Amino acid sequence: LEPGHAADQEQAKLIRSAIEHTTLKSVTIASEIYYDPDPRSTVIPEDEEIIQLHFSQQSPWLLRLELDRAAMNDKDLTMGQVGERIKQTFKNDLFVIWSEDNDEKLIIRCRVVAEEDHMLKKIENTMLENITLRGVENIERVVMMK
Amino acid sequence: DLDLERSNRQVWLVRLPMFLAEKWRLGKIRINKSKITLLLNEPHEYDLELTKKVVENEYVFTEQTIPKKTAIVGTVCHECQVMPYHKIVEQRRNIVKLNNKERITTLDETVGVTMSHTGMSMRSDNSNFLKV
Amino acid sequence: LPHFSKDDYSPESKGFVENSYLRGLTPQEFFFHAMGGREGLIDTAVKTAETGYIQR
Amino acid sequence: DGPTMREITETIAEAKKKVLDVTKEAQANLLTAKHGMTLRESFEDNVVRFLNEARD
Amino acid sequence: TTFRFCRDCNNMLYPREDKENNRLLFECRTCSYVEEAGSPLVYRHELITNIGETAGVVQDIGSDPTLPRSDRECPKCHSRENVFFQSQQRRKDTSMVLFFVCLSCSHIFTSDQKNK
Amino acid sequence: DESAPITAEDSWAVISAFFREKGLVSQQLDSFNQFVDYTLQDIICEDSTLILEQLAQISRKYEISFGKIYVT
Amino acid sequence: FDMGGYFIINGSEKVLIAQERSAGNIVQVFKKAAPSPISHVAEIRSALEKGSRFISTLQVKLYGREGSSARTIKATLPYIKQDIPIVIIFRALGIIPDGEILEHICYDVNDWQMLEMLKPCVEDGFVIQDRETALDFIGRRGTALGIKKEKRIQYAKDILQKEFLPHITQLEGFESRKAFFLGYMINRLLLCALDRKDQDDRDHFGKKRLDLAGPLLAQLFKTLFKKLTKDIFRYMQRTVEEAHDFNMKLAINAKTITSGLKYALATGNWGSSRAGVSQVLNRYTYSSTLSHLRRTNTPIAKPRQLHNTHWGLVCPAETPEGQACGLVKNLSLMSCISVGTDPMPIITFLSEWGMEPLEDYVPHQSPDATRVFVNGVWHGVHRNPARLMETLRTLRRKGDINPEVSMIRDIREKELKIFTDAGRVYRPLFIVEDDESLGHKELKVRKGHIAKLMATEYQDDVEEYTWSSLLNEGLVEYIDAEEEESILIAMQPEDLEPAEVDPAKRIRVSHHATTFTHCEIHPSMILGVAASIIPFPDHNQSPRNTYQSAMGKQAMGVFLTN
Amino acid sequence: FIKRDRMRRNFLRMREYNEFPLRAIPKEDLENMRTHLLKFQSKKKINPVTDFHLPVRLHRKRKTRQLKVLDENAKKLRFEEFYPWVMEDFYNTWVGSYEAGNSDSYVLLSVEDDGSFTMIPADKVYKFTARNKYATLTIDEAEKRMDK
Ligand SMILES: [Zn+2]
Ligand SMILES: [Zn+2]
Repeated sequence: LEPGHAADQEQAKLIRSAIEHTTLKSVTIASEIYYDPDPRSTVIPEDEEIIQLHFSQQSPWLLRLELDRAAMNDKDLTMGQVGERIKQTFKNDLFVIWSEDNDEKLIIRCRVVAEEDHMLKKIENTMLENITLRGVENIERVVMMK
Repeated sequence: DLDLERSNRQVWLVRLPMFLAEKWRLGKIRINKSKITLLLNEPHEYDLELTKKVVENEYVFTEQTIPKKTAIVGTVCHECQVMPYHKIVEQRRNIVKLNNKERITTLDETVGVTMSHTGMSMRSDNSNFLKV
Repeated sequence: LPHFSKDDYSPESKGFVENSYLRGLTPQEFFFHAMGGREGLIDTAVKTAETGYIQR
Repeated sequence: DGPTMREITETIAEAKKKVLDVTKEAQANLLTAKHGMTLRESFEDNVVRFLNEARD
Repeated sequence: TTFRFCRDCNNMLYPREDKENNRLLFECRTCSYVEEAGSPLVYRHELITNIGETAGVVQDIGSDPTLPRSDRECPKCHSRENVFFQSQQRRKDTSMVLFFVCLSCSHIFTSDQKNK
Repeated sequence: DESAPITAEDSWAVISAFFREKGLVSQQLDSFNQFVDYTLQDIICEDSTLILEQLAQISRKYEISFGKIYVT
Repeated sequence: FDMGGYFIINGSEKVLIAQERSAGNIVQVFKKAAPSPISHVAEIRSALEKGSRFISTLQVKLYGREGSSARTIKATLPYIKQDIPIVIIFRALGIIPDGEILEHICYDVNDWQMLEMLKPCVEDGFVIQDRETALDFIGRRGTALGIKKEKRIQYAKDILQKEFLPHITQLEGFESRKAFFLGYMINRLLLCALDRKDQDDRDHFGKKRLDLAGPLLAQLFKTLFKKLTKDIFRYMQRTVEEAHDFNMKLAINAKTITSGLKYALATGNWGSSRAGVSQVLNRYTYSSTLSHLRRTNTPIAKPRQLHNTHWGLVCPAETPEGQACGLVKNLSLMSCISVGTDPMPIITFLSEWGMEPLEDYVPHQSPDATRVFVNGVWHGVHRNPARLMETLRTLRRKGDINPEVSMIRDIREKELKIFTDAGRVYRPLFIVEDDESLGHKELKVRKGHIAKLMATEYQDDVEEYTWSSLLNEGLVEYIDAEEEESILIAMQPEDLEPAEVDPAKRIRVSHHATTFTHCEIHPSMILGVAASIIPFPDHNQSPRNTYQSAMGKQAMGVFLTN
Repeated sequence: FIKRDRMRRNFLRMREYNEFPLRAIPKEDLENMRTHLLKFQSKKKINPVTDFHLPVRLHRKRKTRQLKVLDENAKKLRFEEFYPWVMEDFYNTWVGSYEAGNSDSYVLLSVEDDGSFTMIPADKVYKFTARNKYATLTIDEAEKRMDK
């Protein structure tokens, strides 16, 4: 590190959070696909809260996934900046919603403009593997040493 | 000209033990109303288990591209299995585990006789084989 | 070894030799010590076999 | 000497109590491993460290 | 995920979108057998797998001499005679949390004091 | 008594009763003896039959088969 | 004092060193850490028990790395070039529906993961849905010498009835059985892919088979006998074709067998395939001959390192140094090699107690049925392995079944392997019984049997009480390295069996374990011949025991009296 | 602490019901007809032959001096009869195959009008499979369609 910012742990945590590779699959507990034809209304009774907030022609098929809050902590992340990353990845073809940090259950939902399931499953592979949330390539397990 | 005779006949399939089956290659069944046995002729009595109660899609036919004479017998009604002085049968089952083969026999002669029969022994022909 | 229980993480069963060469060793310790000896011999042999090629 | 043999027996015994305590805390899932290793690696490092410390 | 099979065909029922009534259906592409949908769920990946740790539990698990014995009592029947073993899921990040198997009611109660 | 547990030294006797029966090199003798006893008859009997097919114009055949082998 | 156990060729004492090879007819799975598209390989070397010596090996490959989707399964077949999916083979075996295929592969409907990974194979199996189109598919894929299709469909069916899985049998109609076994191999491959089972270890000594003079002379005499028959028939065809007289002296030659056996037992080669089998007997001393005849060789995980399965079977100290270190092994003092028996009476005896055949098996009607395996062949299941196992063990201890047969009952795997093949290395151990009149566990052998035994020993009035009398009464049992996985052995009898100190004695373990099934005769028997001469090897480091075990094969002494 | 080698001197100094009879049908009917078994593979529970409709039909569909290999009897007789039979109408199709292994011991207890039974030894056993339910195929069309 630099001689000016020496003997500092928080700065080294920022540098580690700036170079250590992170991916979307790292934070992902599980994902699941739903058939929900109406774009706005959702059959799922829980996510209705999200439906109430994050809203205020598209695919009938829903892609949904859940993240580990502990992963959101150990690897510092924001549901917002994640949704930003995906939105600036696929651009406008895939509509995106993500749950709040306040939610005790982290939820992310996405849709598109044969069966829609296969298309979604392709997008699943792209999401898990081909998205890097932060950090430069080929860097892992940065260890602090005095 | 295949013709179904009846198929209404009900047949029971039985998985017998080997000595009685090879013996069959007559008794009296006693149906006890859910436990049934068999009183053979002098000799043992045998409880036959209701192996499979429902036994559909199984039938029995007989035979008297090459079409042949085909006749249909009856439907299979119940899958069964005969279950078994039992100490003698257990001893016979232990006794079947004693099969062996004969070992190689060592010729004990004076060798010179056999070794004389090996090579040239001034004895030819004596057997017609590939003699043209 | 088939002389201990399953899922045993005790140090004695995992290779710790608490006895000394003055009072002898137990079989389950002499076996592991034999493994370490054979491993030492093999390691020395490989280190020499590669040391020669490096030397050339 | 005798007292030295008893001091060695107690030295090893204290390390055995430490490995048993870390073993119970590991079986109770009450020990979180540090960054870079897993629970089993840190546990083996602690046990091996205690055994080598008692032997030294 | 827990899909059904066709009748007579016994083939897997691929999901078919119903655009007329706008509702999910299950079809067989070999035949014309299409049944309704009792759930919108179709696919679940479940990345982080935690099942399989307690695999291979049999009714005759109490007669295993190789397995150890403990004296901790069961929370249900309060029987101190039980047999414990760790998780059956073999993986690097698998915790060493013990699994207690009572020899009376056959209940599987663990020893984790953090999460139960 | 006769139903008393054995000791550690007593086990040595058992080992004696082992080496009196087997011997230090009994595996080669047992394997070789079993080879001579059964393996010869098995190899001879597993592929002894060979036939020659002779044609004439009436068909004809010849056969040679090996039976019980004899060792000296 | 001449121990014998060797041959004499041209006045030279030749010794046939015990060869070591791997076993067959066992499903194995391995991982591939290479960038190859195959992630796991399910190898199984299939071969008959006697005759022909089959080398064909079936392989079930799993394509697609972890993380990526569309992970199909494709298994190779002999004489067929490209690989064929498993479901298409299931169509070629007579099973058309896919629910029955998933019913044969996965035996648990509650598990969704294996069935989930089966989906792509059910898709390609949807592409080809007919049995006749599958037989024509395998007929068109491999072996193009049939030319005609009508002969390549029946020829492919004959391949599936004969060359496909040489073990079990080779008759027509056994396609259901082989379908269940194939679904079992797929269940082991996918079950290994779900990280529920570790990679199959090849260093386990129980999965290894040794070869003495028996198997070697079986291969040699087999090939020489085949050549003899072929030559005799050649003389027959020459005789009938050239139209002459026949003679028994010109048809059957003796220099083929004499030159074959004399040449193979004379030279190091066993026909380069195999070399170094026959070595001159080392007569430097008596322990050099004892340790020389018991010497076992291993042809070229790390095989040189000492494995934990070598306890009581291979000497942990007696090993040479140099290039052949750890590849040469020595038999421990009470270790023997099996000779092989007959599995037919056992298979015949199992079906008399309700052992359901394999072709009648339904996993939905009997999910808790225990599978029975005889030499790797799956003959059927049984819904009561407790009483059956107790019966086979009681009849195994009485002397009916040959004690060389090793039977294992894997509880978690829910299997019961039976090994009666030649080549396994076993060792005798005592039998421990828990039900006694004292209230605790105690050995089966008592003091009266020891008194009669020593009476016969020192008497040689006699009582004819020897080792065989100790074995037939159920007091001592042989255990290989496979059964050793399912037993608990005790070291000292009077130190670990009863239930509860001078500082000069060594510290030992405790007796918290109660389910001791067997007990070690004596630990000092784990050493070989050369290490047995060492005085107090416990108080000495291991490499010195190895160096002394190496110097004990060249010291001056008196080998014999003649 | 020493090896006790004087054990020779120590050992030398120390030493309501219903009964119904069974009968065997005369062997003439066994010489006239051979009894085989039927087992279906369509999962459907019912499937009787009355619901199979009519007309039910079950029918089976120069060199010098050289060398021959050999072969035995029963296996040859079973090898020459490599034509499986089929039952159809004029449509449902059922094609059976041999079972072989389920020979062993199988005795039939045919129930007549009276309470007694007639026992007949089973010759063989066959597994019938309902064929051509969907009605489709292709051969070369599937070989070219599988190359995508
Ligand atoms: Zn269908
Ligand atoms: Zn309980």
